[PDB]
Amino acid sequence: NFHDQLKFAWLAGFVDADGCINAQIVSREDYLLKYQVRVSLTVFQSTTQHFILLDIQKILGCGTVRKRNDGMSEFCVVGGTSLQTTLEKLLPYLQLKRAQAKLVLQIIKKLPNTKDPSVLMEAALLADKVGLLTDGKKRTILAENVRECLKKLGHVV
Amino acid sequence: NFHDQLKFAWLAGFVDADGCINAQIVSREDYLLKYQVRVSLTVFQSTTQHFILLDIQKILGCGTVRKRNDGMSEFCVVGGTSLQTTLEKLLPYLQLKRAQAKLVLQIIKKLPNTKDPSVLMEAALLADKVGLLTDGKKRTILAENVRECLKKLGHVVS
DNA sequence: TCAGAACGTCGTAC
DNA sequence: TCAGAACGTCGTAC
DNA sequence: GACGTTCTGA
DNA sequence: GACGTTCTGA
Ligand SMILES: [Mn+2]
Ligand SMILES: [Mn+2]
Ligand SMILES: [Mn+2]
Repeated sequence: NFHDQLKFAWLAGFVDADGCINAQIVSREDYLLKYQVRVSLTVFQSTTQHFILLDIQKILGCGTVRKRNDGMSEFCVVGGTSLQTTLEKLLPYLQLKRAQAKLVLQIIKKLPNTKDPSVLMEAALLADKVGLLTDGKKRTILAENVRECLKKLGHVV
Repeated sequence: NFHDQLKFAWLAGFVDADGCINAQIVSREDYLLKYQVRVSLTVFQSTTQHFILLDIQKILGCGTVRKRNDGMSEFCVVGGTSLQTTLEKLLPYLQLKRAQAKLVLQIIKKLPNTKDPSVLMEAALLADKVGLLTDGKKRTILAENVRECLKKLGHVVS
């Protein structure tokens, strides 16, 4: 479709401006390795224009829409399966966050093998590099925290 | 052609998200009617990605790029001639600010006749309606201020 | 007299 | 054990 | 925008 | 994001 491509180009613009493509290290207490590398695309817009997020969901065919308790609404695609598809669709039109996407795509390749501490460690190191591209200030959970935990768990990386 | 349409669709997204399509009432002390109705599209981005605003300028073929003194940069197209061409390219793809664009396009029609006080008043009333679509809290120059000034100046309007 | 170029900063929607 | 769905809020880039 | 956290269930 | 103001020149 030249029509679907018109949609994605518009969405890339929106994402480039009011979106977030991210990899984070999230604490998971019942993981044997204690950490997940979570990947996501998020789109933010005031709840006053909530509908646009649903329109984005319709365009992509996946993802969730929620309302935050502060007047904001969010669209999120989280997880390797749905996200890889989403990013491949936007990849040709992204101008500001293409690096974030290329990196996340590198992480998604490793995700099915994150039970191996070495692979997890690589995913985590890649997450850190995505953090360096975002506006974020509160990034506390880092690759070093994974490496110190893994070592404490008796693993070798 | 289609490549251009992809560029415009993307720009519309970027405008829908981090842009501003607006109409304002600006005081002009040396105007006969004391006021102008200024129409504009603006794109905002941190100076860290200053390059993208230059990219937009290249895409549209007009408009200015400046750096503000707070780490922000802006791309701006101000004025009827450049703006109308600009809005018409984005208009099919705008999804959040199409109303602002359509209203500004109504205002652009009137601008070559804003020497007439009643036409200025129409554009000023229309600008007021664009201000209702924006997120601004700071707008203090409204249609009512033009109406009172024009009356003071000896003109007849309503 | 016009009016864009360029500017400086508040409030909140990212 | 996994990990998305849904959530709550800080700092600033709109 | 971009984090960290809690809920839910495969 | 979206204002109101100052510089510049047609
Ligand atoms: Mn932005
Ligand atoms: Mn926005
Ligand atoms: Mn924004």
